[PDB]
Amino acid sequence: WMPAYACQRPTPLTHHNTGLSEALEILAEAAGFEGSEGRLLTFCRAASVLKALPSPVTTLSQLQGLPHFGEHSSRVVQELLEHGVCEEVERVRRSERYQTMKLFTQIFGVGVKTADRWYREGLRTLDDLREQPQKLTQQQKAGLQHHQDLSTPVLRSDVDALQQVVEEAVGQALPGATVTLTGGFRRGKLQGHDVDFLITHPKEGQEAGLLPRVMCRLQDQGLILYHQHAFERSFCIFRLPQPGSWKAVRVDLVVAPVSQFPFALLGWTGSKLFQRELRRFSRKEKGLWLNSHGLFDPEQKTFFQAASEEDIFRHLGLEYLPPEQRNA
DNA sequence: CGGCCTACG
DNA sequence: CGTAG
DNA sequence: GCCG
Ligand SMILES: [Cl-]
Ligand SMILES: [Mg+2]
Ligand SMILES: [Mg+2]
Ligand code: NA
Repeated sequence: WMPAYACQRPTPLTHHNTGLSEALEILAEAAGFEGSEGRLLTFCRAASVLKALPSPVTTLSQLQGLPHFGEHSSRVVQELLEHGVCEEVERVRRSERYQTMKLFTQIFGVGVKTADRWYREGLRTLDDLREQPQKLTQQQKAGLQHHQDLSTPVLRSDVDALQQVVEEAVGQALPGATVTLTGGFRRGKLQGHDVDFLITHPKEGQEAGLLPRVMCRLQDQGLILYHQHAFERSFCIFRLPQPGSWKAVRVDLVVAPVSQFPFALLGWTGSKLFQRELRRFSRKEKGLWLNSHGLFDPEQKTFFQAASEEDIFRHLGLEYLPPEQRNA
């Protein structure tokens, strides 16, 4: 009834089990903060199963046979159905460890390992970190200075204005190059944490060397508040206009050759869980190795040419899912 | 039990 | 180590 | 934590 991998079923952005999925995702996040990637995956997969259901779970019976629901995830759901809250989830939510790890890992330039080290050192607040800038990389300093703006969501209206400025710089860098909106906005989100763009050119090879030329032009326009600088991915903080002022926004820029564009579009459109599940499916069920550059057959030692995302789904034996149904 | 996505900066 | 989805 |  429900297939085991998230890439085998449609997952819409909005659904019928929001509260249940959110609670399981708290436990997934907390498992990640402890370095338990396997538990994180299970709770994420269980949450995503609920997103894919056609109606609300109202009774524990309805979990029977669903993939990724065993004793622990079922107990979480049971407690939410019976009491409206799950004690384990609420204990996580209130915990100093969870709240601090969440706050620190939200900083651009800080991952779980850094956050955990700071936690063990006794640090708890952003102002704790600011008082010890000797412990911070340039990237982390930028992430801390811009943290407040970066915590506020970007609107789709903002996205279109940003895309036109990126297109202007891209067109000067390489006439004929194109800019495609990817990430969560391509999946239909009305808001987001950042904006992701994929850049290519219809003539194979012309995109070589492009990203430095684009970044130099955006920096000369005064739009770049932070970037790391041959390269093909740039993780930036941009200046976005606002009434009478502006705000900082995270923008990711990625270049791919047109031969790789379908794979890069698929990868950068996400969701994160969808892509991990798709790569897992490819390797474990089909014996093929997937990344954002291509799809490799390791027995014939050949790469699959794709001209579209549709081609990639076909080559994996999966029903096509439009981006709006990849919200695993 | 092993496995859990797979890259680039 | 960070980043990405 | 769950699947195979
Ligand atoms: Cl684990
Ligand atoms: Mg994004
Ligand atoms: Mg991004
Ligand atoms: Na971070």
